Amino acid sequence: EAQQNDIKALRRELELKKAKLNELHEDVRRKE
Amino acid sequence: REVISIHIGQAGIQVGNACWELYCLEHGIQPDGQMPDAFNTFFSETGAGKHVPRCIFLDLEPTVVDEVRTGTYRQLFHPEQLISGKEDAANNFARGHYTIGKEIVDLALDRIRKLADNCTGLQGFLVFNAVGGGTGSGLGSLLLERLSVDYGKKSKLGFTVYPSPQVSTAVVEPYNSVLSTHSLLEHTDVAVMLDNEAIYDICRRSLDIERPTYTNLNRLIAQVISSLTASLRFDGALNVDITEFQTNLVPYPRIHFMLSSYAPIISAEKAYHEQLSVAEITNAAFEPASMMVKCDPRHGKYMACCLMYRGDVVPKDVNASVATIKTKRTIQFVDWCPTGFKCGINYQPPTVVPGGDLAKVQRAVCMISNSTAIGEIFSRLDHKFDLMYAKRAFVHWYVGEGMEEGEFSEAREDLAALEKDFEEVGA
Amino acid sequence: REVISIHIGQAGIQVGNACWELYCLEHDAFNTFFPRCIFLDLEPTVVDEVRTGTYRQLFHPEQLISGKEDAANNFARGHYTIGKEIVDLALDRIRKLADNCTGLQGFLVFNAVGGGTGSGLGSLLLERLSVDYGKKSKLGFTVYPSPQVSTAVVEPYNSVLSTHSLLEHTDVAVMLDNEAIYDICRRSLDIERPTYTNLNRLIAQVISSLTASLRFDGALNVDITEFQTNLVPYPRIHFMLSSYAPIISAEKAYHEQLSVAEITNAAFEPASMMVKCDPRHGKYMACCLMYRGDVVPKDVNASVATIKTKRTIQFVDWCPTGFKCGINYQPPTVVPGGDLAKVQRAVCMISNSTAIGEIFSRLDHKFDLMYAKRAFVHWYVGEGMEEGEFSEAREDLAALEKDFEEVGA
Amino acid sequence: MREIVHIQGGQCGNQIGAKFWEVVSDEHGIDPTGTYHGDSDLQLERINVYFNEATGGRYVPRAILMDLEPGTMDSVRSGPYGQIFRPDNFVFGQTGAGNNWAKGHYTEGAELIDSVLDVVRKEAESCDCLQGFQVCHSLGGGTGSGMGTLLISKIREEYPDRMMLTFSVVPSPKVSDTVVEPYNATLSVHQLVENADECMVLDNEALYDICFRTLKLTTPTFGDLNHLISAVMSGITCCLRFPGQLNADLRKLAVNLIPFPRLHFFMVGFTPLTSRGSQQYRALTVPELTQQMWDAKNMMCAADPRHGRYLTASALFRGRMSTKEVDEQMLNVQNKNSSYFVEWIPNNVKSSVCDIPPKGLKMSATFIGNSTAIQEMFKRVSEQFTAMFRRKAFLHWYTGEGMDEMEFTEAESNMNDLVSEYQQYQ
Amino acid sequence: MREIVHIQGGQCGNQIGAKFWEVVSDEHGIDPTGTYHGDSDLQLERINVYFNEATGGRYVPRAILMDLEPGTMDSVRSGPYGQIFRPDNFVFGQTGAGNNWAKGHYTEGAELIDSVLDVVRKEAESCDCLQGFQVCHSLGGGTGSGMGTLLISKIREEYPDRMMLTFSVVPSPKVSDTVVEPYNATLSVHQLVENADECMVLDNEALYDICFRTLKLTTPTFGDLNHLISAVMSGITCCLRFPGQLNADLRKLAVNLIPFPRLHFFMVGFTPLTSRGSQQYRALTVPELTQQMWDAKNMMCAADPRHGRYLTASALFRGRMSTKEVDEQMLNVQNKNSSYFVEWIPNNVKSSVCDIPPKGLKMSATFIGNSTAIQEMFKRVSEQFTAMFRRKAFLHWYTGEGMDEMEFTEAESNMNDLVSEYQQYQ
Ligand SMILES: Nc1nc2c(ncn2[C@@H]2O[C@H](COP(=O)(O)OP(=O)(O)OP(=O)(O)O)[C@@H](O)[C@H]2O)c(=O)[nH]1
Ligand SMILES: Nc1nc2c(ncn2[C@@H]2O[C@H](COP(=O)(O)OP(=O)(O)OP(=O)(O)O)[C@@H](O)[C@H]2O)c(=O)[nH]1
Ligand SMILES: Nc1nc2c(ncn2[C@@H]2O[C@H](COP(=O)(O)OP(=O)(O)O)[C@@H](O)[C@H]2O)c(=O)[nH]1
Ligand SMILES: Nc1nc2c(ncn2[C@@H]2O[C@H](COP(=O)(O)OP(=O)(O)O)[C@@H](O)[C@H]2O)c(=O)[nH]1
Ligand SMILES: [Mg+2]
Repeated sequence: EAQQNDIKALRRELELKKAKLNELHEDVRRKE
Repeated sequence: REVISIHIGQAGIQVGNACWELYCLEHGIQPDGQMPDAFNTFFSETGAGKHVPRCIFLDLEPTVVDEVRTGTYRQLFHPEQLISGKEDAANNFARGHYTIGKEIVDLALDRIRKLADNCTGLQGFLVFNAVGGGTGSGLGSLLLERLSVDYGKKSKLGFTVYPSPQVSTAVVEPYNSVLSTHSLLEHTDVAVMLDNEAIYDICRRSLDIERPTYTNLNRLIAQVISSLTASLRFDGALNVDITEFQTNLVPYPRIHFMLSSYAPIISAEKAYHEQLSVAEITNAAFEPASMMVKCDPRHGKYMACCLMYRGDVVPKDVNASVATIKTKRTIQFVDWCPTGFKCGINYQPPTVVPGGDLAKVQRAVCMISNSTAIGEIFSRLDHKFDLMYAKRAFVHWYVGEGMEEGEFSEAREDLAALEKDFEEVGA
Repeated sequence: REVISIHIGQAGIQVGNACWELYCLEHDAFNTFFPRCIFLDLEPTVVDEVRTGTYRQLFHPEQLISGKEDAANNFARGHYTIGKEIVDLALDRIRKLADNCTGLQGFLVFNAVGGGTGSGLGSLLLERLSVDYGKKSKLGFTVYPSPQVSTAVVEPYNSVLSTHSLLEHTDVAVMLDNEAIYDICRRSLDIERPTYTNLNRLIAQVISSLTASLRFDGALNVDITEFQTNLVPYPRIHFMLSSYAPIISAEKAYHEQLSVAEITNAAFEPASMMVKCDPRHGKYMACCLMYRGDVVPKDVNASVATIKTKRTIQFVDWCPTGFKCGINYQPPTVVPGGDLAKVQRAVCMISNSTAIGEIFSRLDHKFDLMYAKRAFVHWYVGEGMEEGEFSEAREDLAALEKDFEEVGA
Repeated sequence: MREIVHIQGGQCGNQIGAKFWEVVSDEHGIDPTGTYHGDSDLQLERINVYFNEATGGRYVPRAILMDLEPGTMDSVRSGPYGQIFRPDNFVFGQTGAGNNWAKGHYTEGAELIDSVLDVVRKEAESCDCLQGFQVCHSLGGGTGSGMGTLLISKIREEYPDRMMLTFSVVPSPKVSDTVVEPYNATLSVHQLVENADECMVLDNEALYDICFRTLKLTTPTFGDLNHLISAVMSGITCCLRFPGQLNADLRKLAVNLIPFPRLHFFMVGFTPLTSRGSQQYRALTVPELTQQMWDAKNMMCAADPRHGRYLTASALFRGRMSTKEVDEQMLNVQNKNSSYFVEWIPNNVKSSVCDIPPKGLKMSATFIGNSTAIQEMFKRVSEQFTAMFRRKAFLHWYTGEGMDEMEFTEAESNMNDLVSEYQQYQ
Repeated sequence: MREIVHIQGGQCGNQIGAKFWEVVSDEHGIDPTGTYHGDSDLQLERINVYFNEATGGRYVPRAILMDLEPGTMDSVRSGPYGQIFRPDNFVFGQTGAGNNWAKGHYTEGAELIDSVLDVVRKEAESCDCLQGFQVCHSLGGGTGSGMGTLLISKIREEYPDRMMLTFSVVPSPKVSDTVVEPYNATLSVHQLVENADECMVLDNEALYDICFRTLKLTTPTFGDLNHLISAVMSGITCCLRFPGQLNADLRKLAVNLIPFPRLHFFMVGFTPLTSRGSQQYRALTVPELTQQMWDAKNMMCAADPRHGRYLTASALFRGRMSTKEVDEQMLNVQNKNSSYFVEWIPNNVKSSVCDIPPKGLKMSATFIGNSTAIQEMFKRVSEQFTAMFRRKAFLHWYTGEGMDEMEFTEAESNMNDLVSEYQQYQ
């Protein structure tokens, strides 16, 4: 059960990081 | 010959709503834009019988612009002229000068360019703004900066509304007035002051209106502009142009601040019982009970004065009347200037608009003078601006927008230097 | 004197469905059009909308050609597999249309290169027309895909493979994007939510303005053979930016004072080009100005002078006389339900420059990226193609880029 | 174009917001069904600020209801104008915090606030140009204070460049509904001084006082209190919805009334508010609106400003009025009682007029004053907080959830230096 | 013109197809007795794609029911739109496989597959220009999966150029009805990767989850789930049946979404889907349709696409709409969420617009994303398959029927190499 919690925490962190990355990419496109 | 008129801010385009109202009612054009050649200075002709004004209304808040889009004159104004932003500067000079101004003034410029290109003998521009706000102050000064670098030699008649000494609606307006004058100083060629308490007192005493709104204020301002452009629109016995005021009234390239007045502002009943002639209106144009800026020229000294005359006026008595003024001793002129007057007479009387509270007068005088009493108002502004600046009140909003403490001190000492300049020319 | 029009594909015949509506509404002057047309497509759905539409009796039943099944956004399918059975029937009709004619100026073709029918059998039709007539002009008004606005995925493959034949088959090729036209309808026509119908209506305006010289008598007439000389300085450089003025609504038109000087200017700003490219990066090789309606030669003459003396735009060092004017008397007509107001005079400008060299370069990366990993290639190869023609069409556009850079210097 | 997304939290927030949406919808001529039935074209021009057209005249409010117990959600859908809210905007927990700020800010907030954030995101991106957010809540309860304050902090770090109004009633000893009021108020105010752009202080004590003397009501239920609060909220944002001779937007008010970034606690009043027995004997002019505005017994807080000094003040007028009269009345009340005003700021009053009165009256006004007397509440609350915390009363319900002792000491220090810093500028 | 022959297999296929022919017959305005009774002209000219005119205006569907148990046939014949099929097309065995893939693929199929092929051939050459076949079956059952899969292979041997659609449901461990689900699904996929043209993957978790969350149904029987699947199938072949501003047939969608020949497993979604209580609280615009389309919680598979990247995507729109809004919305989602899309492919979205909405609606949409998140299920299945096959559970029920150990190893091999190629292209 412990490893299951690790899975559902790492994906959520991974998801937040991917969303931040998209924001940065969008800003570069507008600024260029 | 053509002159285009730009309006910035809530007070600016409201003033325009009264001016173009007065204009079409004077030249016999319905609000839809068709007649049932002197209109060429202000209206361009489509060629299909439709006349369109040479003007651009622009501001940062869409409320005041869109009642205009749906009033009676929906069809008079070309749609592109009525520029409108999306959010307001909110009584914040920096916000109108650097944050939000930088996106909107470039659209206004590439508009105003094709207004000038449609013109042939452009006499100049004339701008309307109130310095108490953020739009009229911030992007107004920014617009004047870019106008000076574009044209330079063309006149820019600034009819500005300064904040009243005691009657005020905003609280950060001392900051806005000082920073705005810092650039209005070296850009506007001829800048006319229009206070608000003075116009309030005129409507209370002269027009005997005890409950005036902004409508009557804007109405009489349009009357002064109409009296000032009649010389350009119509032929008279002795006319002047807009390039005449550049030379004849400002002795030094930094002393350009004029006190305006108009006569006779008379209700519908006094005119029936009272007499109109040139001598008494020449008198009434000088008394401080009829000035548009709360200052007293009795405390100052005149450099040069200007006199617009409208209606059935011959030239012999305007000379005799101005002679009587010089022989009086209540007002005195500067030692360096033996002759201090610039007179002008035009044939067409001032027309009346239905719904206004101005009577149909046979003759009228519009006086535009330059003095040193204007130095007292600027000093009066410095006391209460410096009052709050030392403790750094309200500074955090402007500096949070992207400004610093440097521009307050450097703008402060520039207008402080102007105080010393006014005192040394008066001596 | 007559000129016949061919329409290929979903985009081609919808453009024609608006173009012919304007021709009938506009009309011995009719002799050049009355129709001398052919619709052809692989999907029967859009052609048979015409067969039951309001213009049932207007078109002769045979004219409306229609295949059995679509090429499905597949250049190889619409050029090798399915084209081979319908193209012969189409061109063996167009021949007897030309035999009906006597003084044929040329053909004009309407196609979009993104699809399979507009691109594939477009080029196939063009190749048999070039070997059959050779000398007669074939004006191709094509629709290239936009850089950022796009509806398909494999359209880079189609656009490159179509262009390789559009070079040496058509005589005068006018680019038209969809984003640029969308921007035009948004900016000038202030239509915030446009559809394909509005686009096709103003495309017809451009076509009508360049054939009105044949149809009606003007102060300075210009035939289709005239564009052949006056705008293409080299046999393989024929790709024209288009523009039109005044594109204006019904209310704004009355308010503004349309004249010759300002519309000659408005037809030169990049805010009014029919192709998404900035001619500030390029240098004008030649310009062509069709004036319709209320035009005296003086103000058009004065207007080209002001353009030459401006420095916001530059010309090649080769042409001091870099213009070709043309004046026709009849004003442009309007369509009920259309958005363009009636105007005394209008201008359709067709130029040639090096700004077009940017669109090909922009196109190259998108095609290059997909091709390197061999995306979607298995569809085209199983249709009948090979890796040879992909790589060789690639190097053809590479040569064209160097060509524009060399001539522009 | 300028847009306000509305957020209601807890039981206090839900009743306040319920009577609020009835008042605005009735101003814009929208019936309980949610379809347009008004007459004037002016009412349609400015419905983008608070509503979205759905289909066939259906206008839905741009609001989000957020709570923890379903009694409030069902009480909202039952009453009139209850069928206008989109049912998806009822983002909602199930367990309940129950007057425990730690339960409202650490345990139940950690799983509900992602949901309420997602609804707010959709509501913010659904529109084009945000003017600000509008949050109504209380400071005594748990599901309003702790959760709502966490929502404020999360939103401020998301959209930092937009305004934000929060209308909060605060506890007082005379109206003491719960027992841990100070432990909730002190921690909530600590977060408000560092996150919210401006706050509008309210209390239930003053509202009861208003309903006794001015309204002279027999049975002042909560419906009438929410009625007064709703009239204030409609009055302040009337400028964005209707044109006038001198328009003053929310940002224009914020920069004109806040001299320093920490001094953003205002006391609010509304006029005219008269009983039906005396509403017949009254006149409607500018001086009668002012001398009922600036009366101390009309403020909606229990902080008498004459026990302090006015920094700035503002009046939002509604109805066809003469701007000369507006300005001279503000001048008169500032010149006579000059001692009650700050000295190093002349013309302490910002004024504005709008040309659309509320229905049922010919002329109205709305007063927003930023005085320094608001510190009476901070000292008044902090001593009760100290009286329990010196002795560790009720502490374990806060401690056993994740909070430690330095949170209370830091909260004490920040509230204490805040009342100290109000006193210095005083 | 273009022709679609329908083939249904097994209990799942028959009941899904029953609801399918209900909604198509209503769309073309055909009564339950077989005669035309529609109103618009548009509904007549394109019924040959799905029907055959028999005599006296009798339009019979071009369908083939196929199973091994008579319960499904009698339930089909009993209900409405049951007396519209030709009784000769009810090709039907008698013994029954019963969740044994070997029975449905080697023993019992061997005597039925001859009769189905006879009927489908006579029914295929009856029309002129075949577009393709359309199969609806499952991958957990025996007579649906095994026989339907064998029929797919034989058909692709005879007609190798014609198109092929397969709406197949796959088993998931959260909704696990039979015990031998992995043994069946793994072998079934082994044949689908080499025989079908494209497969639109379905599942019951997402369907039950959709009716819970978005539809908010109380008792979602198989009728509602089959109703949703049918709405997807009508949306995918609306382009043939109705004129539009931009047409996209079966082959057109296949070439724009399949970048490599073995990458033909799709995810499906349908919009708009709203609760009955909130149907009037919403607009009907293209942006609203797009927000519901690209929601990861709206696919009809239990595979979150945000766990991987999209290779391509497709959107079929129905209704009077502006094409510009279509392309701007697709471009907007392509720029803001840049990481979830593949980089060496620009324009990962093909779009199309038809002019006829489904009956009862104003504007609808169908999404087909070919993502690389689909590989999780194949791993999610293969781990179960190895769990059984490491230890030969249930293996003899298939071994004593013809399968040897190499067949299961081959199925593992094909499953493993497939999940590596999805991982490669991510
Ligand atoms: N004379 C005169 N002054 C006006 C009128 N309307 C507004 N004002 C003045 O304008 C000043 C404030 O500026 P506004 O024009 O109202 O607002 P703004 O300049 O656009 O600045 P923002 O509020 O930030 O948009 C006030 O102090 C008024 O004195 C008017 O109708 N006549
Ligand atoms: N201007 C304009 N362009 C269109 C129109 N219809 C389609 N297009 C363009 O056509 C391109 C795709 O080709 P289509 O014409 O739709 O289809 P096709 O060329 O017949 O090829 P197939 O789909 O295989 O039949 C798209 O990129 C569109 O931009 C139209 O009505 N007007
Ligand atoms: N003005 C007003 N105040 C209310 C109303 N209902 C509750 N309150 C206040 O809410 C406070 C208690 O907060 P509570 O409702 O428990 O907040 P919550 O539990 O966080 O939602 C009391 O001091 C009441 O004065 C109402 O309808 N109107
Ligand atoms: N959506 C849907 N799924 C079904 C239906 N009937 C069965 N299933 C699914 O099919 C699987 C069993 O397939 P089965 O009916 O035994 O196939 P067959 O025996 O080969 O005909 C189960 O996982 C069910 O979830 C139905 O009517 N609708
Ligand atoms: Mg096509």
